[PDB]
Amino acid sequence: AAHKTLRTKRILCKAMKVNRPMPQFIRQMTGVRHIRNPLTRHWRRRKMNI
Amino acid sequence: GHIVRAQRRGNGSVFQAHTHHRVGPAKFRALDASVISGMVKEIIHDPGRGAPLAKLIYKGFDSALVIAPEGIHTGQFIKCGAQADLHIGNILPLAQIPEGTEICNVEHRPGDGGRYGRCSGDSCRVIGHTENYTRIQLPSGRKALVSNICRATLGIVAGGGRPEKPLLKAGNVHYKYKAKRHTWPVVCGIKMNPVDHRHGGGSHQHMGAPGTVARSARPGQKLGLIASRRTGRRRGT
Amino acid sequence: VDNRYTLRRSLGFHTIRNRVAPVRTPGNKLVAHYIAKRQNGPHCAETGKRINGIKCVKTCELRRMKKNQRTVSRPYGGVYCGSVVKDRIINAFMEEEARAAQERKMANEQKKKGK
Amino acid sequence: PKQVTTPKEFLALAARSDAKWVKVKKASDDNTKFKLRTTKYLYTLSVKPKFVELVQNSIPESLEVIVL
Amino acid sequence: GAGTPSFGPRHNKTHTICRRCGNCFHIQKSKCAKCGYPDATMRHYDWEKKAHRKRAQGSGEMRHLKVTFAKLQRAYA
RNA sequence: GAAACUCUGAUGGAGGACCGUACGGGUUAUUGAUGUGCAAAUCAUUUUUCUGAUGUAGGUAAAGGUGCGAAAGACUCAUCG
RNA sequence: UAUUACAGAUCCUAAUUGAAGUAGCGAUUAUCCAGGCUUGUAUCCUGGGGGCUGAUGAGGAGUAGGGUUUCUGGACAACUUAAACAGAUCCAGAGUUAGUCGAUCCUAAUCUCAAUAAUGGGAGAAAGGGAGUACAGUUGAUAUUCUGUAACUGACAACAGUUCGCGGCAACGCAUACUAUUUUUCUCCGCCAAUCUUAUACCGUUGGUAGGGAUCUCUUUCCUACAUGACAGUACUAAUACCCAGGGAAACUGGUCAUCAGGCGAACUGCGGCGUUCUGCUGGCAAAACAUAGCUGUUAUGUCAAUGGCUAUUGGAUUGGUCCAUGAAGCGAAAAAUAGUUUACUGGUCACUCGUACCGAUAACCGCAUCAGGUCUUCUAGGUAAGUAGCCUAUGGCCAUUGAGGCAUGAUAGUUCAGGGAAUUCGGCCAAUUAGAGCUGUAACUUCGGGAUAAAGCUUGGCUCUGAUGAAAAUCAGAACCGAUUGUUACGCGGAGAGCCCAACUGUUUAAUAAAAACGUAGUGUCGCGCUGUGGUAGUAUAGCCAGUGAACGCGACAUGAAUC
RNA sequence: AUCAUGACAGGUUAAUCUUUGAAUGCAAAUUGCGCUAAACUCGAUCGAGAAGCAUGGGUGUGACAGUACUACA
Repeated sequence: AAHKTLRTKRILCKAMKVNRPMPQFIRQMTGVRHIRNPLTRHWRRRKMNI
Repeated sequence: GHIVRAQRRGNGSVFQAHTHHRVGPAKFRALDASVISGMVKEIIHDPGRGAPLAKLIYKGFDSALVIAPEGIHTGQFIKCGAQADLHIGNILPLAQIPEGTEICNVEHRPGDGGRYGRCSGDSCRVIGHTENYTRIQLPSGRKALVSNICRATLGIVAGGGRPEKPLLKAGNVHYKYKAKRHTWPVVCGIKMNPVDHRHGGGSHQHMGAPGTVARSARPGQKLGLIASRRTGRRRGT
Repeated sequence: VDNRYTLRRSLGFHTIRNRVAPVRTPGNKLVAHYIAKRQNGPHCAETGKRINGIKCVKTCELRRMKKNQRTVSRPYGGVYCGSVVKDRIINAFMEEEARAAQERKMANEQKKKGK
Repeated sequence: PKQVTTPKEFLALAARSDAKWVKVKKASDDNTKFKLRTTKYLYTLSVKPKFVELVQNSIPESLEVIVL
Repeated sequence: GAGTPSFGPRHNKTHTICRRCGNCFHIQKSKCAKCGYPDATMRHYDWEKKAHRKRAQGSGEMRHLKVTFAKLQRAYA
């Protein structure tokens, strides 16, 4: 960046909208506990390698 | 052992000719049946080759990068053909020319391009006319039957006496082989370890083995003096 | 004062196309303005000299100019300058005149056999 | 943005059916500038206060005139 | 020498995303190391029988193929 | 000065000339500091080079009994007889 | 009937001790006082001191890479070697606007298919080529992208008005088509050195007016401000290049910093021709922007006049030197010639696609990490000085760094040490001395170029003047007088000489114990081969690749290693 | 949504079937660069979308090339 391609930009979009906390209502629905979002990361710690 | 620097020139990755600024392949026009006049548009210098080239125009204008005899000038009229007269410039077949005279860029086969006697300050001499095969002496000493129909430029090639002046500095030879190809600088075989070269190894630097090898000797093994029917100081003869 | 100024275009390096000059704005602010390229313009074949009566601008913006200012009026107007055209007239006359007089000569010489 | 010397040539440029407005504007040395807008260019006309009164009348009636 | 200081100028990318694999497509050599694109056949060897069955059928959706298993249950039961 | 030429001063700006800058290229010495490091090769002072056989970037070529090597068995992703 | 009994295998996996509240909390300028917000701040913010960075800056901006780190609001379980309301952390939302900047289009090194009824097609550069944009304003984050204002380029349409080729002896000027072929030009090209000159910055002599700072005394003072974009025009001043008309040159003349130029036509004259630069005057343009003064959004005045650079950088001009080195291609554009077909020229609509935030090492990249490492480039102020050195300071950015108290010993980085002066030690290792400039003065030996800054002496400040050279506000020389004999004052800057060995020399080398006498080199020599060949490579396709866009003054194979004898 | 005009996490079959991939209009680290008789569908004769267009080989159909063979001129 800048000067990213479009299909590069498509991946970086999907990588940041997927990065969030898990919703509250799944724990209320299924009753499971201790499920983490796997595709959470931090930009500084883990690099994507894409 | 490893593969030796003599063998590694074949595979041809870094050992290719540096052919970027070279202006074109130096040859005659194709044969195509008398006499045809041709103006020297200009004489230019191409990299690698020590001789000049002279770009002719056989006006359409058909071009031909012919290698340059000495005493050619710009807007001289060169005359390729049989019935063209003798000047330094003109391109005659070997039927027509007198014996005992110096010629340049002589062809082996007719209609070829030009083969023997091309580098700066060289010339094939003509011995004598048999019948079909005009016998000529090449710059080395060797003598060659060549057919009378095939063509040759008249006179000696330009740029003569370039090795008369030595190159004082390693830098001058760096710029010499930049135009040509990578083959320099040379590390000597004794200096290298045994795996790298045949002559290498030992506590004290020395060759050890006879250092003079057959035509039958293999790739990897042909290093040093190949099939040397004499050695040492060529005193007389 | 601080009179230092950024490059505006996103190319960083100092190539021939990316060259700048500092300029005062209306607003008292120094700023990069980019240099358009130099043009040599039409030299001649033979000798290699500058012809007169034409600007060295780009040949693309030479099209936008008037057909007047693209050329010089003579035969071989753009390509050849003046004295080289004089020489071409003199040679191409007397090459053809000698060849025409050769046809007069070979007409006149062969008539001596009849008389 | 070109300048135009002659007051006669200005009135030829005014009556082209290109021009959207003229702007009257006071200047230094007690002059004034009539800035004719065209689609391509902006034709300015500097004048002295002798012939200032006549030129405004000269301008076509249809064209809008914005005073400053 | 060969450690921390020489890690500094490591900014170029040897491999790039591959179209068929989507994973290690060699830019200079232009081949997907993992799948062999663009060779028409897809890369696998019997020495990597472990790594192959991560890629091979079953791993993905099987949209057309799962309904053709399900027919053959009904016909023989 | 008989001549062939050669004395003085300026002009000129040649050279893999010299001194010497750097967030340049190298890495001599203190066998200094550190050695539970800032660092799986660093830091300080000193030293070498600085228009070139120069440095450097991107693209591109050469692949494992091969490659490449101004040659140390060097280097080929902290790995190499 | 068996996956059947454990203390050991530097055993395997999982958890946990002592050491131990110990080692240690580094590197980076420096913190202090009063307020604000709070249960709670040296730390988060405000104000005021004191400091640092000191134009290759922790300044303003970009490639490659990272990928939301950008912005606003709320939050402190954890992290940011203590603290924390702070944060590049956590949570919730929001943000990247283009016909003109890039990509797209062209080819380079190079790679890959196809045909051989062929003479190629395609890929390959966000630093090469490449048509066209500027200013001002605005947001919490976007701007050459948005708004306002002014340009410009291309393509596709009709339509209105002009026009059916002339000027100059000449250089050339002015209003003229299209298709094709061929030819030429622009695009278009190494490195180094010198002179001249716009623009920008900076320093200057002359004044001036606006505001602010300073004041025991002195200073008609000190600081800030004094500005105009792309684009379009046509005056005469005056340049150098080149060409034209007249002119017709040795008593050779003209000319540069330098080489030089001329009967293949010099000086010289034309209110010559033409290209590129220049000065002035406008348009754009004061309506904007900025600074004062006053009124509640806007009204006032003002942004002025003169003229140098011995300073630097950039663009350009005029030239020279250097090479066994001669320093891209293609798309595209115009011109000309020769055919043929002809009337032409000037003056509404639309402009697709994708990138655009922020960092760019100083905590946003690579090193497992907010690592004293490493990694390409850009704009570059004043003084001192030869200076892009070191040292100090405006603009800009900052206090990055746990605090409170002690000070013996020791480690480490530093100044200084009576008398002696290498006695220390494997060894003058280390440190000290020397040093800049001006004027003297310089040996043996030498390949006559060097040695040489050889060595060895002297002078250097401050203040008041005088003179010379320039245009010139600069720089150089000389003399008085002055006091702690001292002065390249800090900062920065060789200790030197005399023998012997090795390698001639500039250069290269064991990334991470060896930079050397090793490697290299020029120079010298030997051997092979005249293309159906020679030295390789390559592998089943009778594939074609390297030297070879080559030809013995060459290509390949070795050995010695400048010169002298 | 309830004695049905039939709830939905049920199970089949058929539609619809984004960018890709053998990937196939030519390419590709690019949302790059093409082509088309009618019909289709909006769009008001003429634009656009929709849908077409790969290589290799088989049988048929057509066209071109040849001083290849032969007859009649």
